[PDB]
Amino acid sequence: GPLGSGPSCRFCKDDENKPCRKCACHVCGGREAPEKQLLCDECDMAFHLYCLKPPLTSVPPEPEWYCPSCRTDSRREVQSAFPKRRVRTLLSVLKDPIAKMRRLVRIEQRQKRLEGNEFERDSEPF
Ligand SMILES: [Zn+2]
Ligand SMILES: [Zn+2]
Ligand SMILES: [Zn+2]
Repeated sequence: GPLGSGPSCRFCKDDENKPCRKCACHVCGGREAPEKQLLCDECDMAFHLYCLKPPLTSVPPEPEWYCPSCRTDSRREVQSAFPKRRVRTLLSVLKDPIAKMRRLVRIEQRQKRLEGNEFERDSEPF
């Protein structure tokens, strides 16, 4: 059967007016509540509080959060005992048109340049 076409994003290229796994929820590939999704700290990808995890329905109080694969893949060894900040969320990013476009262009370029690195990987783009 035929494939979809339209104005294309640069990490999923499906449609800029539609939700994706990297534009919206990485776990359902959609958007419904843009005020109940978490962001990784390595990928900055969205994750519904009710798609990403079965137990809790609310965002943690801690200083950093990465996707459940990244958090299992030894990126940090332990939970934090000091509240330096709270984790990143769409209720913060998606609730601002600049934080939206910054996470969608600025972050997408951060990872997409690393996927085809022109120099050593410690290039400090952020
Ligand atoms: Zn996309
Ligand atoms: Zn979802
Ligand atoms: Zn991640």
